[PDB]
Amino acid sequence: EEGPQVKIREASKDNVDFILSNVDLAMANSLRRVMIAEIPTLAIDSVEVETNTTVLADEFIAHRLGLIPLQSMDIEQLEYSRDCFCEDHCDKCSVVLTLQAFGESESTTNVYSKDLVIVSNLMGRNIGHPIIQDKEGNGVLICKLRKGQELKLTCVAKKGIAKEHAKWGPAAAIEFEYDPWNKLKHTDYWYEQDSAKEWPQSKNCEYEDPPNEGDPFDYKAQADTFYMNVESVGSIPVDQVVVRGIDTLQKKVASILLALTQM
Amino acid sequence: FDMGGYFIINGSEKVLIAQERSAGNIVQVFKKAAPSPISHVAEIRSALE
Amino acid sequence: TLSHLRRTNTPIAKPRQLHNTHWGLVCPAETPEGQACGLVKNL
Amino acid sequence: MIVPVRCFSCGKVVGDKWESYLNLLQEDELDEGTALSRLGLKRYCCRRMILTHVDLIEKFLRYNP
Amino acid sequence: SNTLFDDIFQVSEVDPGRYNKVCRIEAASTTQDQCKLTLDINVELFPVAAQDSLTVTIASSLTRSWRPPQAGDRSLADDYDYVMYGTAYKFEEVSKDLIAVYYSFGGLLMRLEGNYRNLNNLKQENAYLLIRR
Amino acid sequence: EGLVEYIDAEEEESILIAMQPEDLEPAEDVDPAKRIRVSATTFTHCEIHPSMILGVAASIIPFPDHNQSPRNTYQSAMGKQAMGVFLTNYNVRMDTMANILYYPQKPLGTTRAMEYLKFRELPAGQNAIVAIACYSGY
Amino acid sequence: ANWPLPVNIRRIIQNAQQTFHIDHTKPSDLTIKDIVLGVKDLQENLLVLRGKNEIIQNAQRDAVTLFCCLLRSRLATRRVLQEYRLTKQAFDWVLSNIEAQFLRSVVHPGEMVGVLAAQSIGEPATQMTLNTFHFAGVASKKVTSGVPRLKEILNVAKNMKTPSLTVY
Amino acid sequence: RGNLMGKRVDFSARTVISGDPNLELDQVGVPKSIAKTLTYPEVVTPYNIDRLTQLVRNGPNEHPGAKYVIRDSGDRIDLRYSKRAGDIQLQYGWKVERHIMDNDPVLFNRQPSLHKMSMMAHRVKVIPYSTFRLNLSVTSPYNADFDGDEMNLHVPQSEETRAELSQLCAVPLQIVSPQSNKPCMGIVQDTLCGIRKLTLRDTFIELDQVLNMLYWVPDWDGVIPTPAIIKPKPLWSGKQILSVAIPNGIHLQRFDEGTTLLSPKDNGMLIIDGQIIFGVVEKKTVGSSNGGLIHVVTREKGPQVCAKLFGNIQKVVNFWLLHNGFSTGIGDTIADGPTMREITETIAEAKKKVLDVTKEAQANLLTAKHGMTLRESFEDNVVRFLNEARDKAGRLAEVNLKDLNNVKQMVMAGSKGSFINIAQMSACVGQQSVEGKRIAFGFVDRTLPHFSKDDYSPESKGFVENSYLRGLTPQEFFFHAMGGREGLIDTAVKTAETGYIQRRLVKALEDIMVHYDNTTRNSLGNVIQFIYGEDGMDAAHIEKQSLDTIGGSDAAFEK
Amino acid sequence: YDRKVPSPTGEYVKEPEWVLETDGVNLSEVMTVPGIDPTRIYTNSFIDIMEVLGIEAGRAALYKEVYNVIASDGSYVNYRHMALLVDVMTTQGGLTSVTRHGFNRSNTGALMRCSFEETVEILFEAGASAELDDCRGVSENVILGQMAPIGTGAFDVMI
Amino acid sequence: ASRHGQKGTIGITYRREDMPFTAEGIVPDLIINPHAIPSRMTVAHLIECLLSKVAALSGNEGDASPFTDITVEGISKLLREHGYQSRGFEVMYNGHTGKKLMAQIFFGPTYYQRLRHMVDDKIHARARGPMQVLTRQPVEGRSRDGGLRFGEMERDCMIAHGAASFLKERLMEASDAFRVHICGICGLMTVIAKLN
Amino acid sequence: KAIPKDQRATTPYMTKYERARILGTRALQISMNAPVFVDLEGETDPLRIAMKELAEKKIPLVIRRYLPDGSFEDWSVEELIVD
Amino acid sequence: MNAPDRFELFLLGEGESKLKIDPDTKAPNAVVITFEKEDHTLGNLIRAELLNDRKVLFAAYKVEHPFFARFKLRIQTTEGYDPKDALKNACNSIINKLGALKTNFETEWNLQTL
RNA sequence: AUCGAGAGGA
Ligand SMILES: O=c1ccn([C@@H]2O[C@H](COP(=O)(O)OP(=O)(O)OP(=O)(O)O)[C@@H](O)[C@H]2O)c(=O)[nH]1
Ligand SMILES: [Mg+2]
Ligand SMILES: [Mg+2]
Ligand SMILES: [Zn+2]
Ligand SMILES: [Zn+2]
Repeated sequence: EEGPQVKIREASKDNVDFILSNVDLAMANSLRRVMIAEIPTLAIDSVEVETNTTVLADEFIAHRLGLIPLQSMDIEQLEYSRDCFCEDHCDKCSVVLTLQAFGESESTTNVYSKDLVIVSNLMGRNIGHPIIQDKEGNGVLICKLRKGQELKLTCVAKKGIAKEHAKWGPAAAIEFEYDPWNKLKHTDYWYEQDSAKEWPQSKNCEYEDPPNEGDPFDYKAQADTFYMNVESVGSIPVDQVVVRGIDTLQKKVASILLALTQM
Repeated sequence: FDMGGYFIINGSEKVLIAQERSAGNIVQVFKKAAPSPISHVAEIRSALE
Repeated sequence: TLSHLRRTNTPIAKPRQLHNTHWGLVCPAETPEGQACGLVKNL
Repeated sequence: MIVPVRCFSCGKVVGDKWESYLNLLQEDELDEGTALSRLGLKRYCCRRMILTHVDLIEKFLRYNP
Repeated sequence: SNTLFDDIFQVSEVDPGRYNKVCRIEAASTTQDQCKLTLDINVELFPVAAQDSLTVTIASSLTRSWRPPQAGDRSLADDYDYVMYGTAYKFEEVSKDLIAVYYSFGGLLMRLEGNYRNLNNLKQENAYLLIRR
Repeated sequence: EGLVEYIDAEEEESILIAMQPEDLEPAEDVDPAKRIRVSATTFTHCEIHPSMILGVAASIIPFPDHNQSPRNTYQSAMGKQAMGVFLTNYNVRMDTMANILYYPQKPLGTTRAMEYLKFRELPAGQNAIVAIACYSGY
Repeated sequence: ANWPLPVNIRRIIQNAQQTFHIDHTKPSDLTIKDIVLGVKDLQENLLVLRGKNEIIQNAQRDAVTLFCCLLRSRLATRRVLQEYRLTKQAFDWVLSNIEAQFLRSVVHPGEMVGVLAAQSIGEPATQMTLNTFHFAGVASKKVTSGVPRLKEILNVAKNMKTPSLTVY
Repeated sequence: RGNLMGKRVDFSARTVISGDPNLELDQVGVPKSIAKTLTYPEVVTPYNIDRLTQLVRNGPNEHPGAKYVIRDSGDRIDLRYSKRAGDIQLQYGWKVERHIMDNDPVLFNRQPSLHKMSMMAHRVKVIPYSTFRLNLSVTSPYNADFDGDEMNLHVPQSEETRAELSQLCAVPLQIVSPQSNKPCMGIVQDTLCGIRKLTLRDTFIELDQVLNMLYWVPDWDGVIPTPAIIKPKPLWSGKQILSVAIPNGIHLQRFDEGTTLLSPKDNGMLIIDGQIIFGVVEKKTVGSSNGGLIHVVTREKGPQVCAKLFGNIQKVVNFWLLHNGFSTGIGDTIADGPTMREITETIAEAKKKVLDVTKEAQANLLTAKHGMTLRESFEDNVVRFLNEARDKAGRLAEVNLKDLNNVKQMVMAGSKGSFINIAQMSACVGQQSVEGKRIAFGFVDRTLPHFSKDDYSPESKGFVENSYLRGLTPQEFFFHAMGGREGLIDTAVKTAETGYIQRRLVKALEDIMVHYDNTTRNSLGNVIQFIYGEDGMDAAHIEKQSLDTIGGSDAAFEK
Repeated sequence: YDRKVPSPTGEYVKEPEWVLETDGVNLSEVMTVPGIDPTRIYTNSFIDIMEVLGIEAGRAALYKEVYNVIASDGSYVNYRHMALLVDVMTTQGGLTSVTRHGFNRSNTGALMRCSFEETVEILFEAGASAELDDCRGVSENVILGQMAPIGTGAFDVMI
Repeated sequence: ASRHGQKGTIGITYRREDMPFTAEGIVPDLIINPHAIPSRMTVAHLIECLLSKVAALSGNEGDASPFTDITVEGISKLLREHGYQSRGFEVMYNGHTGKKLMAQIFFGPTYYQRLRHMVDDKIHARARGPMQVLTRQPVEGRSRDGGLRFGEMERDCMIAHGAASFLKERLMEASDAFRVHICGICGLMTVIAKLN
Repeated sequence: KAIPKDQRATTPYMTKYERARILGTRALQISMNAPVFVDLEGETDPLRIAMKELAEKKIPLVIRRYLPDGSFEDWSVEELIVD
Repeated sequence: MNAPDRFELFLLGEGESKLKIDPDTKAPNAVVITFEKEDHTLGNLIRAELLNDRKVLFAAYKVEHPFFARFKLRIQTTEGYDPKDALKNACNSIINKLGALKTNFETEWNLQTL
């Protein structure tokens, strides 16, 4: 193909490990730093507590709900609350939820996210299904109730990005590495006796050559070939995660050229 | 977990901090630079049980 | 809470000192810094 | 104070793994090292959000009101 | 704006003294007995062994702020590999005549001695150093 | 059963004590990185275990023996300004001011003495990720 | 040799020999009358106090005195024409500019020194205990010999701590 | 003493302080909500009304707003309150009590105020977040870390009062010390450790970063300097691009003990006209030292010049450090194998040679020195004998610290820490002492129950053979504590003595001011000195000058 | 001891000399001794050095002593200050204490003297001895709340 | 603060992106200067951070017990059989640039304490307002929105700069500026002021 | 009692304390719309205007320096060398 | 209490542009362009793609203060060839390589199982 | 609000 050459070696539903050949570094680092923050998601943002008799204080529970995983694939055909025209929230901007469990049982009544209820019309699109990964099928412990404790809820889930609060990050953990053997020598090693017996050999050494003993230092050779693994929380399956990076990147790489045509 | 010890007074808990003092009924020998009349003092603090 | 319940205040030659007979009875480092330091010690 | 949704450092979901934790630790008997690994926690940022956790709600639940 | 010196030299000592990149090089002059040389050479960038002979041309050209290349290709090198720009400072003496220079390539220093004197060695700001082969 | 006596400072005067109740008693090749220990053969009674020279706040310190002691003291004056969970009971206890950590955690390094100080059950901080580094200069 | 002295000639010397950078190895243009009947005239108009009556004019000299001894020692003809090789224009500068640097180094009448005469004085002692520590041992000095020796000093200490006699 | 010479005052703030590398020296990081509250009586002139009617409208909320407007007859007009707050016609000559704008004069102090240098005027940059923010190099004369030290701020009300701050108290005016005749502020910590890292002959940078650094210094004349290297790859030197902050017209000569005009070990410091020849910049040069750059650039036009300089040095060292990094590990206190062997035997002889001088007084004779008498005695003899077993090892563990060892760097630069800091951390923490004497006998004739009575040896009176890396032993531990304790003692108490010492010194000398005839006097007219400092000359303007008429030969004088 | 001495040849070469150290002060009769130099003799007792050698010796002794305390292990204060201190102590006649006893009597303004250590009893006699206050000192106008003749206060401004 | 007298406040908060990260992508919660390390001596803080790591990997709760047979060279043998380097260091990438940090960083878990004293509980400001009745001096402490004391020691530094009108101001127009009527002979406040 | 036009042995230099004060006294006058003399080059700070008014010695006010014994010495901002 | 609202990182305020244009007061044919509401994801990729163009004399940026998320860009170009064009023409180079990644990724993604 | 007590921060 044309420029950037992407070779995948291992991938799943939640882990995409790949190379990323023939790019300057300034892209690689801009990429992740869009994969981290600038991708949008949906997640709880207006909780209205009707009744809580849990030991857990009110905004504490409210808080946790933000963090809870929420299906966001069809998220692009959802307007922002700021960018929508209604009042507070609507069905073309916000997916509303509800949470009800009551202590009826003597022996520990658990709340889960499976016990979340879709209240607004979904327009029929795929958006706002709390994510279950749990072996059994009970996505994440929200709270615990005892013998006679109630929790009556009303959640409004909005669009947002990881700049505005780390809940909106379809992030997880971004693995990053270029140049396993220090041929570019961007970094100088702290050693006590040796470096090779005191620093570990990196996972990324099969398919990257050893520099040889009597070969003088390569001065002008540059940052090529970065070794990445991108993790998904689950709101966006892994494939779209990375695409949307590139996308939002371009999306605002464009939003300047356009505002430059405004001057 | 509350292992207690405090006296509950006026609806706030109060604690007793061990007061210290020089032990009694022991004979001790003191000096006492000389200029000054004296130069040596044998002292005993004395109280019953 | 623990370390307040076992506190030792002393009214007023070398009193603020950590002295040899303090060993394993009063805490060598548990003391309020400044103000009335070395006076008040925990068990 | 109730196992946290996800983990401050990475961000990976952790809430769903407390349940399977007790079960792996006690039901069929293993040591913690193997526990976090089968739960999928490889990064210690995220390994710690479970091992170090204490579930105080338990003793909050013992209360009548 | 003309080429200024050039002379053939030979390495007597290469002392990796508390530095990985940028060594110190001690060199004695070819033909001209009355001359000695000490210079800081970036050994990582340009390998120097013991008993290797070099080529040391000085010159002063080949406000104006520093452009990159743009090749063009405004001449000067290809057959001069190791290059460094710097400044002159205090000038020496030890016989009369001679006589010795002190150069400063942004820290990487130089000391050259010998009596041609010169007078086509100016006291001036300019100072390059071209080393080939 | 005559196995443990009680000793005050006065009686302490006329006694001999071993550290290290083993060290210090047996009969008479070695690791260089380990610490350096000195050595009488006329002991009266043993010390139980060193650490018990400390109080509460101190016995919270991991490796206080590797720490310049003035700091160990500072740590103690600050352990009492720590933030955690003072009692399970608070959520009905009416007392002026009270602080509770949103999500506490037990420490990862633990002085044995913690077990009796019930710390691993009522913690006061978080085992966060620490980067000792220069960066922004903030 | 090394002492607190106002107006750094040593630098005005390198400021001369790079501004008009002569530089060499090419000979000066000041007659012995230019250098000498120069310094000895600068020496008139450095001024610390001003007046017109005899006593002031003598307590004047008897305050400059030291400065001159240095001035005289670095603006000396051998030097001024061997190590540093100044020009008429550049010397007339070093001449104007010392004078100029000097009457700036005046203590301004207004200056509250009594206060400044502490705390300076009361600062380091305070902060060179109070530090206090760091850390462990020994740690004084300073401090223990020391600051209670200081106390003595300011009290008029009749009951002297350590009375030590040193004969030659 | 508490209500006439120590008044309570209006218009004042107080907060925790934090570091800002991108503030300028003469600046103060006032938090928004304080500047929402702190007023400055300003009268309305045809100069300011344009900015001023616009202020009233902005109200006591929108940052550049205002509260209160004072009228002619003397009526006070509240602005959060009142029903005419949404307009008001501004007449000439009315007070419009206003929030604080950026760049206003304010006296910013820290207790304990043990100086004049603790109380300095500053420039106002109103900032979000609730911290008082300040320059990292304005740290030393205040005495203030960000471990939560609480600082204070006052705001003038006359315009004449304003001047009085920015014309006397202004931070730049106080750069050089009229107390220690050397500049009290200098490059400190990250900026100080990295400057060193930058200037290593070894340290190179290139295009992609070079250019960015040029854009960092605000006074950049848009002139890339010519890279010291144009070989196979065009590089700049660390030294090189630093010169860009070094203003054109400044000159520096040093020579240390090993300095050849070659500087084989890159010693000393030669600067020419704001460009760097050779040396490595550290606490001696870029530091609050005597012959240091800061001293130089403050006496050579001018103060504010020097002031801007400070901020520039940082910005560039900061930007370099940022991308190159630095930390410190346990590995950095680890000493080489067959060398903590050569330290344990260095104790092993220094101990076994105390055992010599111990069997002497046990002999008894003796030859017990003349005075040095005694008992003083042999109890002084051992004190040095281990103070040497330590300070030898401390040097034995300096040669081990190869140039990567993260700790030595902060000592090679002098950022914080030193020899004793290294010694205790890697070798042994030494003989701790109480009241100058090695640990005093508490128990009768013995130091502890774990020892036998009568043991004048080191492991018994307070000597710790181990480092902090190895971990002390109980015996040792306890003593170290006792020692430590004596430090935290004079912290609250012996401090008082010195603090009191001052309260007299200050109250005694006080109104001793150089009158309008250079004669130093009191309130009575009693002369005290006839020409201040017996030369009528201000300390701030003095330097360590070398009278080379004293030393040398009679014949070296002649030629 | 070691001592720098002008060698007849020109240079300063180190002259190592025996010197004696003594726990005791009896200057009066010790300098009269046959064998010792009574030009260089020096006790650390500046109180007796004053009664023996006149006031001007004292002046330089009290300085030298403050110096040997401050400027020992590195520390540096520029002459002017230590000097200035020393001087204030010295001029009243004898040695004047830096305490309430000494300078807090020295005929100065009352209110200023009131703002130190002894307080009431100072005003009491001020009210008794019918004391008139100069009003020229720092503390005087701080109490009276005025621009005191200080720095910006020395001069008055006219037209 | 950490468990070792390691007090120092937040100086900024950088989002996970502007944050330096690792070869696996570990973001630090916490960044201290290696400058409050030697000053300062606290070699334990280091070792805690070295042990706490292993513990978080091996699963096993570590024994940070005081006078015991546990060595830096004993932890290092373990952290070395766990795929990291023996003394805690890790290769790190600058978040602003994805360029490797030229120096390795010391990285891992250290149990940290949050002490009381939060700016928002300390931050205080007053400019005029409620004053006493005894002195007409501003009242004490933030609790009654009062001022700050411009104490004796403060007064001293001022004279030091000779700021003369500034000590009329900070002790008149910001404390008391009361106004009475004196008699031209019997200089005492007795005169009856019938005004206006 | 007043020292005449001659016999003037003060420092003929503006003490920083004279500076701050004269700048201050004027910075009052400027701030309270009283006549301004120099060509105000588009600056509006009563502090910075006086700073120019001192460059071009146009300030009417005379410092009266007092001497311990009482009798005084004049000198105006026009007579005084600013530095 | 003084923490500035979280959205002040992309929400442009009132009377505020997303690009500002002033020339450099010192070096000719050079411009400082002020981006607003942005970090070095756009501050970095933009400079290091301004370097490939040989027609461009200078290129740099600086995060002015971690407090307000906005970087300034300084650019200098060859006589007569506009800087604004230098940028415009450099941005599309990014886009092109980006829309390259989208295609290349999916082409390889589709061929993976799980 | 006043007087008095303690605890903690730099
Ligand atoms: O009782 C005290 C103690 C301390 N202080 C003041 O606070 C400072 C205490 O010390 P700091 O906290 O300022 O720095 P440090 O390095 O000496 O101690 P740590 O940061 O490790 O905690 C001292 O430097 C002094 O200025 C007091 O005013 N009074
Ligand atoms: Mg601190
Ligand atoms: Mg502090
Ligand atoms: Zn809507
Ligand atoms: Zn994590």
